[PDB]
Amino acid sequence: QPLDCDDIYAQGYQSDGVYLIYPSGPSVPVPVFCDMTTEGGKWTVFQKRFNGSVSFFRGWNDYKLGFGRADGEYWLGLQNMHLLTLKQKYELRVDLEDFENNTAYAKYADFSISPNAVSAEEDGYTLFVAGFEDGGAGDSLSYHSGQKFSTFDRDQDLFVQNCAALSSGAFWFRSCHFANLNGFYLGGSHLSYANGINWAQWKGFYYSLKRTEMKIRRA
Amino acid sequence: LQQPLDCDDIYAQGYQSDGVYLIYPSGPSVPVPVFCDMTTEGGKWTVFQKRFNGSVSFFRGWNDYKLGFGRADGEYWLGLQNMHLLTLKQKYELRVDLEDFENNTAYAKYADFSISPNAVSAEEDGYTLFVAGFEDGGAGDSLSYHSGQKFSTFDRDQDLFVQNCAALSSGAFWFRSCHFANLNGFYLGGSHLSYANGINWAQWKGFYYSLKRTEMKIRRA
Amino acid sequence: LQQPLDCDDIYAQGYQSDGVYLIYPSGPSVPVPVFCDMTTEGGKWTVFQKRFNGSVSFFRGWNDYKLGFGRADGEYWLGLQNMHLLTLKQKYELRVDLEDFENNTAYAKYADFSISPNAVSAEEDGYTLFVAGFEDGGAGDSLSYHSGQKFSTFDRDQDLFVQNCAALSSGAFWFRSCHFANLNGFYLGGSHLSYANGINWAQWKGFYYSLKRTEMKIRRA
Amino acid sequence: LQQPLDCDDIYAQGYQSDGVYLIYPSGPSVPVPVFCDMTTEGGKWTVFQKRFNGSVSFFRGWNDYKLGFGRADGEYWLGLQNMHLLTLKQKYELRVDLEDFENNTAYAKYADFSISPNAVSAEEDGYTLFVAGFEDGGAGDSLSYHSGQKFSTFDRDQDLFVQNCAALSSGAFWFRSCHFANLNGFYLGGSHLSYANGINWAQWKGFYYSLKRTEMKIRRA
Amino acid sequence: QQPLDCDDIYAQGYQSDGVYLIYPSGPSVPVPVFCDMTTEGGKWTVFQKRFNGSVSFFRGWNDYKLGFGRADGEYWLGLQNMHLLTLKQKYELRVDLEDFENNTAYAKYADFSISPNAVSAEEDGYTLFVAGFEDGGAGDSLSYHSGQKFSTFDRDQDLFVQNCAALSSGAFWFRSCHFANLNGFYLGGSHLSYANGINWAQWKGFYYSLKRTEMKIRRA
Amino acid sequence: QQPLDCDDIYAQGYQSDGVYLIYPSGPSVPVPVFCDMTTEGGKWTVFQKRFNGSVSFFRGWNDYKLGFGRADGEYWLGLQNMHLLTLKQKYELRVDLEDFENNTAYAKYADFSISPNAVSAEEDGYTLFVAGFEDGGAGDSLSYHSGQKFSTFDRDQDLFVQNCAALSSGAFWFRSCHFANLNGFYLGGSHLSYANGINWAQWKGFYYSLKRTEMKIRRA
Amino acid sequence: QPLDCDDIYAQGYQSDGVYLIYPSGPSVPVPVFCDMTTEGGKWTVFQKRFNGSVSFFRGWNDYKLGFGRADGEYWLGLQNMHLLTLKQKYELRVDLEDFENNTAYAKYADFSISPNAVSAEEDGYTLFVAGFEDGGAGDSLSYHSGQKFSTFDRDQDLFVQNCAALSSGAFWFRSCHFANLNGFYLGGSHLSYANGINWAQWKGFYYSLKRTEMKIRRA
Amino acid sequence: LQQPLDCDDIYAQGYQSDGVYLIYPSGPSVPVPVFCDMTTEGGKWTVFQKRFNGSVSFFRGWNDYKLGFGRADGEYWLGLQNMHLLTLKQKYELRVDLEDFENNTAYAKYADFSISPNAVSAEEDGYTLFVAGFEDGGAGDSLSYHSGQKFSTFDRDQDLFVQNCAALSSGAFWFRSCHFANLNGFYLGGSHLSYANGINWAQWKGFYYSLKRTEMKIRRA
Ligand SMILES: [Ca+2]
Ligand SMILES: [Ca+2]
Ligand SMILES: [Ca+2]
Ligand SMILES: [Ca+2]
Ligand SMILES: [Ca+2]
Ligand SMILES: [Ca+2]
Ligand SMILES: [Ca+2]
Ligand SMILES: [Ca+2]
Repeated sequence: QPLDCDDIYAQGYQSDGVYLIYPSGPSVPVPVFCDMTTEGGKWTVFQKRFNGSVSFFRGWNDYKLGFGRADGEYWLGLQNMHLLTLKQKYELRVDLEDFENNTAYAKYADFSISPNAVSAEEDGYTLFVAGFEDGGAGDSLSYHSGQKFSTFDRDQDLFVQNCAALSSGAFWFRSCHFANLNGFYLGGSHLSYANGINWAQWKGFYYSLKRTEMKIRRA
Repeated sequence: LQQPLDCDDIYAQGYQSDGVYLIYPSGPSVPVPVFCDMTTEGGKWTVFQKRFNGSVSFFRGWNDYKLGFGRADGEYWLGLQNMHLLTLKQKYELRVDLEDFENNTAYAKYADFSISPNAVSAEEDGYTLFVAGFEDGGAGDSLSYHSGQKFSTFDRDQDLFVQNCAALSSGAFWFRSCHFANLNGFYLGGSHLSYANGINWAQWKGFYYSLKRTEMKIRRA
Repeated sequence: LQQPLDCDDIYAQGYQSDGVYLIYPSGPSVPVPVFCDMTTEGGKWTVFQKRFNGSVSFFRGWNDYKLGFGRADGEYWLGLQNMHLLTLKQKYELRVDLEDFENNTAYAKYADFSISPNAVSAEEDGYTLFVAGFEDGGAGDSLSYHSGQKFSTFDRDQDLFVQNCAALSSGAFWFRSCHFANLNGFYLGGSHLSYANGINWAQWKGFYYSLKRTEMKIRRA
Repeated sequence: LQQPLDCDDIYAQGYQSDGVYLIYPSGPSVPVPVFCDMTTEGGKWTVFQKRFNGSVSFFRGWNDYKLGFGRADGEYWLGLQNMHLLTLKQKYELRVDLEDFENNTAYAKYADFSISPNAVSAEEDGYTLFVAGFEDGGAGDSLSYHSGQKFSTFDRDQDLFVQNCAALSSGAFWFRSCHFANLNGFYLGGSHLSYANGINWAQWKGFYYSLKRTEMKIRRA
Repeated sequence: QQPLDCDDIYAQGYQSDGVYLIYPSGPSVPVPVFCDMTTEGGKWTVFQKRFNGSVSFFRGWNDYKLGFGRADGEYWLGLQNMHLLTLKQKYELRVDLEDFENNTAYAKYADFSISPNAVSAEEDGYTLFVAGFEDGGAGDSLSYHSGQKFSTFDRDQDLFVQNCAALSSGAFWFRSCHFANLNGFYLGGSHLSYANGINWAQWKGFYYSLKRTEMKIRRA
Repeated sequence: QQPLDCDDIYAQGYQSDGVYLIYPSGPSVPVPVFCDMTTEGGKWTVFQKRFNGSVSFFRGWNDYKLGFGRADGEYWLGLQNMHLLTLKQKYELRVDLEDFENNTAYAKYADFSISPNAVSAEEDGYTLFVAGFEDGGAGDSLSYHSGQKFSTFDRDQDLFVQNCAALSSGAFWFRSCHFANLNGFYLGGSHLSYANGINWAQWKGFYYSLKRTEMKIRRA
Repeated sequence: QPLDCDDIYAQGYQSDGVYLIYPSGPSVPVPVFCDMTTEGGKWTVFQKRFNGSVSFFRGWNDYKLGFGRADGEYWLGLQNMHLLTLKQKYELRVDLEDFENNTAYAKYADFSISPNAVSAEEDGYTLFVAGFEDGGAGDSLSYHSGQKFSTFDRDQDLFVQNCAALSSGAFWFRSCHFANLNGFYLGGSHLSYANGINWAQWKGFYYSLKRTEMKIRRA
Repeated sequence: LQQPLDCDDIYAQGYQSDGVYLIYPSGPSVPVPVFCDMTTEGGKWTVFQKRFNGSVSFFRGWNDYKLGFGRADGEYWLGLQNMHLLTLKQKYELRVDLEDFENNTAYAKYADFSISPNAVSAEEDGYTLFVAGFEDGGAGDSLSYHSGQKFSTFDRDQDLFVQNCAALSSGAFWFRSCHFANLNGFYLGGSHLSYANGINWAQWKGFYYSLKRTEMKIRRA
């Protein structure tokens, strides 16, 4: 059984598409989309957005189990992500695109959800990212490292207010985000503050991207 | 030793200044505070919905919308159960008052208004919304599209849509295929390029405009 | 002042037109609307069961039958809990009124009627049905067979039968080995080739005929 | 030490007699028994639905229909979760075989069949039914009307109708405004005067005819 | 005007012992009970009756909170109801027992309360309190139980490593284990198993299951 | 490599009867059981043991599903586990009994299964199936029970208007009522009560409670 | 029915002790101890401590429904408190005593739990206190006004950490308390910081009182 | 392939630096990280308990203590279920390591250690603690008093005391009448005037002294 998608590369499949991996165990699979093309491939994608159809302003439960279609926009589920990061060391890549036909990305050498936590729930699925290699976009996620995942159901952020509610999304919020890749799909520039799909360092807080996907690969 | 269950009684009690007041919709055991608009169109308005600051988030669950949530001073939602108790024992009239970011006001009135009327159990009937004859104010008629629909949240999908229209609209309402009025949407503060997710009154400012103030008022028959 | 808990109270309040009314069986906290037959045999009837249109499906679960379900206007079931509160604090008389598809009317009266009488908890006792002295109307005596039997649903099989008599009969009732009266059966609208699964009153039109209209009425002593 | 997860594997194992067999859709830890129709049209059919006696009641809850219920020997339902595990990891073909009380047989085939395909969580997506190209057998095409609809029960109403079409129909199905096929309805054994609540295939025997036998079969692509 | 206990019913003007409605919660909902208006001046509210052995008292923590049975025959009034009475008035206890040899016995306790002066009965586990004991035919078993939370196979509150409620086939305010198991299995006479029947230790020991049993309550 | 039953343990190379770990669900979680590697060639998995009388078997439906007790002494393996074994292999039944007069007896049944060919054991109530019976000392009581769901005072599945599980002081696949109640109350010898102890009707009748009892399972 | 204890004064009872009042309604009472002696009496007590036996490091549910014995130490319950303050205007008095045979107190004219809130739960049962009349002790509660009630179950405080956990108690915490009348009963001076029954303005953060009770009376 | 279920296996795998490691007590499906003391007395210690900073609160519920809670790096509790999985399949030795605020160290060793040994279900048996032969280190023998006692929390009281000793002690432990060792008490940081509520080892520093560091280690037989 392949638990990640780098295993699937070894299985003998290299066309990027929907695939079944067994992160828990052989009992139940979960379908994911894999980017076998970008930078040698072997990417497991836990986050996809482009159409704007699927709303990512969901509750803590949907974000734990995952939600959406492996074909189009989806969120793999925080629990699944924890099972992968728990048993193997992983690398992060996020790939972004605006409405001006420009692409950008940012890479982080290490990436883990609640690393070395006896229970991910108790630890709030903390996000950890280490060494950052710069692509097109800047470094927004390093600001978020060490923060529990927050939703309008469960406020874990360091802000007196509910930053997840104010930002129209879910993320590992601090005082408030520099990256809200689950914000509301406002499709271009917006006059509201830091509530759309925003990567602060690339296009600021008042610009909502067109496409967004966060990729994961073995060490 | 006599209790006012609605706010039109408070008018009869002898109080006409609009403000916070205690009314007993359940019974003399426990009251619930509300804000009353004793000024607009003769007064006697019981308000079950207020929004203006945008601070309070209305993307809440089915339980919060059943029991009610917020501050009677500022933004709040009275609670679906309370609303059902009032409309169950008296016939009521609806008025909604709206305001945009261009210093313009509008409204719409509905002669009859009830939540799940003559329903032996509101839960089983899903707290259906009923509105009848519509008298035009500044805004158009959006709510008549919603009459007969159960109240839906991201917890409980009652809408007629394959998707969860409450989830797509970032709010709670008596949804059909999807709303013409989402007065519990996200407070996006002005125009927005996203589709039908803010505090939107379709017939007045369309689906791509988020209002500034919003309040839904109720008075005896 | 005291609240009217039954509909004979409402007669004393000064209302004699049969229609939807609010009575407070639990307490002043929450009412439940019911339809009252102020016309039949002097009136003052509280109706805990209505069927005629066939629209509402009565093949529901134990929870819907405990809390009640339907519209006080048309077809509905008041809910066993409410029924227990009435019979617990007052002595009541039963009348069931029936009509077939041949423009014929019939009825049956039972002097005493109670749900789980002298039971410290109605749930534990399964809301046992008790009916006493029977005065003959158009129909025969089918309910006397059912007295002493817990209320059974496809959720909760309480009947004395090895099978699920509630499931085989497409309804809910105080079943024994199996019913002679299934006034919550499936609305099969006339004659049917299936056995004892429609709205059936055995002694009047047998097990292979489903009535058109049905309502079970309750009045003070 | 090698496990057959579907029943086309069992054909490859070296077994071709139609009967009860163990397959491992989840994994080698726990199997789930199913009946396989290795005779019809080349065989290799995995059956997730059987009805004929009418004894087993299919008016069950969302939980019973998620985990599955019944006997692989006689009437049963394999379970929505299991069905989702198979369709998730392989592409499958659908065949439903029907029989009336007049000694007639019919069927309908669909090239593609999947429950909530490519869904990261079946619960969130409501276990939608998808069927593609339809090859006609004896019966017409009722299921294409149902494609894209979440599975609904009287516990969980997902249909596009204001009412609870699962409750009105006395069964569970991927309901829309309401079904053209209710293969989990009440086994009324022949014709019925009530509307669209029995085991009905609309295009073959209409809404007022309840089949005698029913079974839904699945094979690899 | 509503009678909340059965000594009120004496004042209402009813003295024939039978099933009656009292309002311990409030005028909203009554709960029926059987009252023994005959024994020792009357005014007894009965929260426990057993005689046929038909009703099984091996029930869960929830049934014992809300109560179960028929006020006519065997029943249990319910721990919540009992706490409502003992919370608002001071009460006296009497238990009346009978064996299979046509003998009667009893025991009286001056004070009786369930979790007295407790802001929430659930949190305190509905502790039993009994004070000064006046001897009748039977001995004093309940004084051993005073201060103990009510235990069932659902909720083990006893002081024993094992589940004394499970071993005793009943429910009671168990300590290390009972001297009185008035909710045990109705084994109807002698039994070779240990301390699992309707047993009053001080009257007929641990290997004797009574025939009839009822626990009565009256105002102070 | 993991042994799911105890005939696997026989092949592992262990033949001394005692507590062993087997993995009926899967390699994730084991459950310990006692194996009778002595009787009739051995390889017996024991899902039921009684002798001391200490452990009470008048338990709820949840305890009987998940199992309860110590694999050393008296215990019940748990119906869920029992269902996983019978689901994936065909099994043979043997029950071994002993009274208080130093006499032994037994009964064997060729086929034995819990909820066979059931897509979910819960829905089917964990029905008992037993086929061909080879006579030992005791008679055939279980054939009366074949096809009956498992019943407890929590869940009455029996064919009786009353609650046969409650009247019998135990849990079993009851019909109108049992001829074998091997989970009854440990009444330790003769008893004047009717059919509420550990009783095998065909060997020592309804008024005699055995001393030792254990129900064994082996591969086909 | 008397819903408060000033009604009980009118009922005709003036000896301070355990009494039943009906704050919800005639359906269910809740016992309280009333101080009919202090400053004319008519005090309803929602808080008592002296023996130290009852532990006040409890959960949010125990503090909503209440816990303890009306005889000795107890907590009336936040919900009950809300029913009183919702329908009548009330005055606050807290009475304190150290281990040196000294007494002190502080009075606040207005006192309310979640005033004008359609649901107390949603508002977290905010504490409001207005004009303060000085007794022996200083003014610690004015710092707490406007803060939701917090427990180790539910962190509502404005502090990044869980101030309820650090203080060994439950209170309407801000950055952290000046008054922790539900702290751990450390019985005198303690070297730990602000975790005992502490009234900051009277005996500082390193002194745990001996007796404590918070009293309420009609307007 | 080849998975280490304990940390003595990790010694054989070839890792001897004390730190966080993955071991598979359930199975190869899901690991759980633990910290191992490969240094003390030859190493191979699996640590199910660590405390030193005082930051993590151990006044948690029965569910958190069943599933485990904390960070394997710093303070944590491995979880009662995992502990039962280890002790169920192998025989283990116990060592507890203690340190005060006076730069002194102590410990106590127990030859046998088990959670609910030979229990068909840990829940039913309440996860009883068993410890046998005791070898004296710096500290005395407090745990022998606790052997045979179920694990108790303020959620679930299993102790032999009329009160809730877990609640009075501000921690969780296998309580009897009350503890001689409360290694999950509140981190009061030194001496305290309250009775038996801090991280206390009675026989070493009594009931009025709260330790600075605490960790309970486990090794194969
Ligand atoms: Ca926050
Ligand atoms: Ca929908
Ligand atoms: Ca039955
Ligand atoms: Ca619907
Ligand atoms: Ca115990
Ligand atoms: Ca039965
Ligand atoms: Ca905080
Ligand atoms: Ca205790």
